[PDB]
Amino acid sequence: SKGPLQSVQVFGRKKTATAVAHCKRGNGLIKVNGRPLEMIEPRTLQYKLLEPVLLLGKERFAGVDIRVRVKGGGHVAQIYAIRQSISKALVAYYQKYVDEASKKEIKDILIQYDRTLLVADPRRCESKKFGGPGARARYQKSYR
Amino acid sequence: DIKLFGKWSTDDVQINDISLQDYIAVKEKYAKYLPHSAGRYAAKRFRKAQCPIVERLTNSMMMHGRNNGKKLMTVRIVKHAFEIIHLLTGENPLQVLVNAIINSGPREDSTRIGRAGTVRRQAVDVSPLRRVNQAIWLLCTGAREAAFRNIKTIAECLADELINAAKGSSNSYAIKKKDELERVAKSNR
Amino acid sequence: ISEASVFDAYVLPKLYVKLHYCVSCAIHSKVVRNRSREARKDRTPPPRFRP
Amino acid sequence: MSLVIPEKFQHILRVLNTNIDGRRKIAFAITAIKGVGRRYAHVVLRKADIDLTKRAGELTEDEVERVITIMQNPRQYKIPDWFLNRQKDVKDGKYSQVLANGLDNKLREDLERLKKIRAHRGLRHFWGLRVRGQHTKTTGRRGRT
Amino acid sequence: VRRACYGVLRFIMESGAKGCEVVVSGKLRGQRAKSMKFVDGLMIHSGDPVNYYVDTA
Amino acid sequence: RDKLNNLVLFDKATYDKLCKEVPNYKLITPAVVSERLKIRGSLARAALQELLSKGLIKLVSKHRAQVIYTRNTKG
Amino acid sequence: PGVTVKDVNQQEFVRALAAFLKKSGKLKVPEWVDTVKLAKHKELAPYDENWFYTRAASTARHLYLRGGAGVGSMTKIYGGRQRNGVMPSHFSRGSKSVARRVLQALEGLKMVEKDQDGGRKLTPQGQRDLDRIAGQVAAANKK
Amino acid sequence: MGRVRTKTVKKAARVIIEKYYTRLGNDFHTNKRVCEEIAIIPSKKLRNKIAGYVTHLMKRIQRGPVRG
Amino acid sequence: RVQPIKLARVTKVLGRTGSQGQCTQVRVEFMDDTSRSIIRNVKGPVREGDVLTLLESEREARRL
RNA sequence: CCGAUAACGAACGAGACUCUGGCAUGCUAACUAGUUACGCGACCCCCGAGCGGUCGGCGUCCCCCAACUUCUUAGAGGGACAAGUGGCGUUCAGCCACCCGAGAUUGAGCAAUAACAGGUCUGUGAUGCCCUUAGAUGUCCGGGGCUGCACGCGCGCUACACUGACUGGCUCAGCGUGUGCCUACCCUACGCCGGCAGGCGCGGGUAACCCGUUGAACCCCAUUCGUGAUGGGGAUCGGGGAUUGCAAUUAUUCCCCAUGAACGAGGAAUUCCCAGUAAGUGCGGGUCAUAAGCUUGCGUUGAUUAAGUCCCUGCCCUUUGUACACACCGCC
Ligand SMILES: [Mg+2]
Ligand SMILES: [Mg+2]
Ligand SMILES: [Mg+2]
Repeated sequence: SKGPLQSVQVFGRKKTATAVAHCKRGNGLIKVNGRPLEMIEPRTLQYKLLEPVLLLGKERFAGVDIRVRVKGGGHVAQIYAIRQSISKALVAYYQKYVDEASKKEIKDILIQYDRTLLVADPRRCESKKFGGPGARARYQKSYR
Repeated sequence: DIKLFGKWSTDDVQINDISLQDYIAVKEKYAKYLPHSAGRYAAKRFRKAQCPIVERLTNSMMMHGRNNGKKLMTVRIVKHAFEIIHLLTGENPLQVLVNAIINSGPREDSTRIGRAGTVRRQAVDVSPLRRVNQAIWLLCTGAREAAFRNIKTIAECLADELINAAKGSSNSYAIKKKDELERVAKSNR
Repeated sequence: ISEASVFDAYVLPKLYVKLHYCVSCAIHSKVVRNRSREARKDRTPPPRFRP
Repeated sequence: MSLVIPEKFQHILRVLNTNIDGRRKIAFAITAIKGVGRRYAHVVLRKADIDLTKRAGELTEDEVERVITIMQNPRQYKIPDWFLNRQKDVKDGKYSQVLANGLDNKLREDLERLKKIRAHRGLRHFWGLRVRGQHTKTTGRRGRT
Repeated sequence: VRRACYGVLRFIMESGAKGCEVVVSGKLRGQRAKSMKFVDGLMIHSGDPVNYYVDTA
Repeated sequence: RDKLNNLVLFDKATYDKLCKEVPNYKLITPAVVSERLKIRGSLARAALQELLSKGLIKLVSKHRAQVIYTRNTKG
Repeated sequence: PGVTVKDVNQQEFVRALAAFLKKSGKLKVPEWVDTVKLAKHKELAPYDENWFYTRAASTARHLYLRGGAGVGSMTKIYGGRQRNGVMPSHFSRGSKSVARRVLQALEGLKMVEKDQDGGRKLTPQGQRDLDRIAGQVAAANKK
Repeated sequence: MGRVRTKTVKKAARVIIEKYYTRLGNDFHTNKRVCEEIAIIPSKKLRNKIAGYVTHLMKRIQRGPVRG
Repeated sequence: RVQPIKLARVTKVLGRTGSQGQCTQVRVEFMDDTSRSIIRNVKGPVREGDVLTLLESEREARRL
C-alpha cells in the first residue's frame, strides 16, 4: 500500500524525436509534458495518441502512473514517439513486476495491430548530394 | 468495433467480387482507427495490398505540388467527405467507398504498343492490383478537378464523386474514364 | 475462319512458295547471318526449336 | 442582419471621380479609389468608428461623407505621420496624403521635374526604360514587342 | 628517362617493397609531350588501405 | 460558363426560399446552398448560423474549412 | 480535482483570459493599437479590435510556461513567415514595441515582475489568476 | 538479390574446412568462434561471411562429396 | 448472345512480354470449369493465385 | 561466382576497406548532459482528493550535502552471415516467400589498364617560348565599365488560387557558425526609446559553459473573404525613414505608405526520380563592411507507380569486314 521503488523508464523514438515514458505505481493517469493526452497539439491525430489504451483497456492502465518528456522531431514524429513509448512502458513494467504470461498476451495484441507500437522505425533521412536539390533528385540539364 | 474515425464499424461491409476481395483491406485484420501510419507499404512488391484502403485514398489524394506532404490535411478531408456521404445516403462510408472502387476500376485496357512499328492498341486485361490503383487514382483526380474553380470544396466534390461512382450514372469522372477505356478496348480487341 | 466455315471439319490450306535470294537480300532480311571462321564450315540446317 | 437588401443601397456608388462597388466590404471597396490601399483603408475606417462587418452599400450618406473628409484630412484626425504618400513634399514640404487624380497629376509633376533637369531617372523615364537599375538585358521584352 | 627510372625501380625493390610505380610526364627534345610509366610488383589504388600502404610523391 | 454575379444580399424571393425549402434536403453546407440559391457565400455562412440559432437545422462537424449541417430529424 | 492551465485547451483559455482582461478595464493600452501592425512580416492589421488583450493573454500564458523571457524572446514566439514578394519566403520576428507595451502593461497589472537575471516572470498573484481562470474555463468547456 | 560470395571468402572457407574439419560443426555461431583462432581475419564482416559459407559447405558435405 | 463477364484464377506466371515488360503472360484457370486453362497476357502487378476478371473466354493470348 | 574446359595457379579493378545511419535498459563514465527520489518553496485545490496535480522555481560537487545512466554525450566492445524454414535451380552457383529479428539491399569516400590535342598559363615565387618594360601590357591614384537593350537561348524564383489567401491563437528541429598574424570585419541575451527597419546602455560567450530548451517554417485550430485578375499575384513606379561603407546616382540592403502589369495551369518538345525517395517547407555554411532568387549541407511534413524490358536513346562485349594504324576528325 506504501511500497516505494517500483518504477520503469522506457523510451521510444521516431525520426530524431525521442520520448521517454516514466511509469510508476499510482492511480491510473497518463500525462505527456505535464498535459493530458486528450489535450494534445495535433488534435486530428489524437486518436493515435489514445489508441493504445483503447486496445489494452483502461484496467491495465489503472495501476500505473505515466509521465512523458519529449524533445526533437516534428509534431507527427512526437506523436509516434508518444504512442510507442506509452505502449512500451507498461509492457516493460509488466515484465519487471508481474508474470510475463500477462506480458505475452498483451504484446501479441500490440504487434498484431501495429508493430511500430513496440518496434522503432529505422528510417531517418538521406544525405543530399552535390548535383541536385536533395538526396536523389538531380538538377535539370540542357543539351542545346 | 474498430471505430474508424471513432465510428463506422467495418464488420458490416462486404466485397462482392472475389477478384478484389483480397486486395481491399477493410476487414478486421486491416481495420485501424485512422488512415495514418508509417507502414512502409512501398518497401517491396505486393506490400500495398494489405495497406488499408482508406489510407490508400488519403495518400493518393495529396497531389499537384502545393499539397504533397499535408497528410493531416488530407485525413481531415476524408473526415468531412465521409461525414457528407453518410449524411447524404445513410449507408456505411466504407460500403460506398468499396462500392465506388469496384465500379471505377477498369476491367480491361489496351497496351497501345502491341505493334511497335505502327501502333495497334492490342487489347489486354488488367490485374486486381491495377484495378484498385486505377480506381483510386481516377476517383482522386475526379475530386481534384471537380472543385478546382468553383465554390464547392474538395471534401464535398470527393463526396459526390464517391456516390456517383458507387451507382454509376455517367456523371462520375472515374466512371466516364473507365467506360472510355472499355470502349477503346472493344474497338481493338 | 473455322467458326464461319460451313463445313463441320475443314482443314485450312497451306501456301507453298519457294523463295530465291541473292546473298545481299538474304543478309539484309536476316535470313542468313555472318559466322565465325570455324562456324562457316558447318553445313547442318539450324534447329527448328519446335518444342 | 442577413435579411433583404436595405432600401438605401447603391450597387454603384460615386466617390471622387471613381465608382466603388457597394457589394464588397467597405475596406476592400474604397481601395478602388486611387491612392488608398488596404492599410490606409483600414486605419481611416477604424478612426471613423464604423462596423467593418457590413458591405459598402450599407453605409448611409453621412457615414460615407465622414470617411470622405477623414481620408483627405489625415493629419488633423491624428493619423500617424508615416501613413502618407507625400511625406515631406518636394515643392512645399507639407506632409500630405493624396486620394484622387491629384495623385496622377502630382506623379506627373514629379515625372517632369526630373525630366526638365535631365536627371538620370528623368532620362530613363522619357526613354521608357527601367529606372531602379535593374538589368534590361533579358527582361521587359513584353513592354517593347 | 629509361635509364634513371629503371635504376630507381631496382633500388626500391632491392630495399624491399611489394611494388612501386614511377611516371615521368612532359616534353623532352620536342614539342609533343609524352608519359612513360615504369611499374613492377603489387600496386593497389582503391580504398582505405591505400592511405597507410602507399607512399606518394 | 461566363460569369455568376452572385447576390451579395438576400431579396424577397430568395430569403423566403431558404426559409421554406433549404432545411428540407439532407446536405446543408455553405457551398451547396450558395450555388443553389445563387447567393454569394458569405451570405450562405451568415444566414446558416442564423438558422442554427433559430433551431431549424443541426450542426455535425463545424470545421474552419468544411462546416456541415443537416435537416432536423423527422419522426 | 484541481485544474491547471496545462490541463485545459490553450485556445479557449487564451480567449477566456482576454475576456477577463477586457472586463477589468485597468490594463494600459497604447494609443497606436488601432493603427500599427503586429509584426514586420504582416500585411494587414489584426481583425479583432481587442488584439492587445488577446496578445497580453498569450504573453502571460507563455511566461507561465517558461519564465525568464524578455522582449527579444517574445518576438521569436510571435515571429512568423514573411513572403518577401517574388523572392522566396523567410522568417521574421515580431514588433518589439508591441511586446514591450504588453510586458509593461502586465507589469503595471502586478502579475509580471523582473527576474534576478534579465527578463520577466509571473508574480504569485498572476499565477493564482491564471489557475483560477483555468479552473473556470475547464468548467465551461466540460459543461 | 546480390549475395554471391567472392573468391576471397570462398577459398578461405574451403581452406579452413580442409585443415580444420573436426574442430568445426553445423552451427554458424560456433563456426564463427573457431574461425577466430584457426585463422586471423582483420575484418569482422569477412569473419562471419567466411563462417557463413563454411556452414553452408559443411551442410552440403555432410551427405556427399564436393570440390573440397 | 453476349458472353457474360466471368472470373479466372492465375495458375502460373509465364513471364514478361510486350517489348517493354509492361504486360506479363500468365496461365489462368476458370472457376466455373477448372478443366479449361488458357494463357492470357495481363498488365499490372500479378502474383500466382490471384483471380482476375475476363470479358471473354475463347481468345487465348499470343505474344505481344 | 558456379559449371564446361589446354589449362592451372594468381594480380589490379569489383569486392573487401574507411566514414555515416540503424539496435543494444549489456561495459566505462559525466556540475560544460542529465534523469528519478527527497527538502524548501509558488499556485490550483478544499467535495477531501494529500506519496493530489503543475513548475526550464530554487537546491541536494554551494563537495560532505541523494543515487543512477533510461533519455544526451563518446570510447571499447557485441550484433547479420542468405543465419533458420519452405519452394525453385545441373539441386551447384544462387533466386523467391516466410519466421525471429533494430536491421534480411543505409548512404557516401576511395576507385584499374588507357584515352579524350577535353578545361585551366586569369590559383600559384608551376612553367618553356614569344610580347611589353619608363609616354609600361609593371605598379598606384581618380572616374567610368564589367549591369549598358528592337531580339534568341539555359539554370532558376514567384505565381495563376477556396487542397487557397488574410487575421489571430496553439505548437514542435537538426546540421552548424561565432571576437580575427597580416586584417581593419564576431554571435548576441536583458533593459530603455520608436510602428518599422533601427538607436542607446548593461552583460555573457574563444564556447556540450553564452546566444539557446536554437519557442523555424510547413503543419494544426478558430475569423473574414467567396470563383470575381478578387482580400490570388506583387512586376512597374512615386514619396519618405533607417543601416553599412571614404563613397549608395546607373536605385547596395532593409523599412513605411502609395500604383497594381502579365499570369485563368501552358504547343512542338524536354528534365529528374524508387523510400524517409520525389515533392511541399523552412534553417545553418560559403560568398559577406552591406548582402541570396546561387550553391553546399540540415531538419520538418511526406507520397503515386515499379520489382520489368530493349521499343526509343545510348554504352559495353562477341562475331564479322577493312586498302585505317597520326587509327573515319582515317585513307583515298
Ligand atoms: Mg570497393
Ligand atoms: Mg503598393
Ligand atoms: Mg575480303
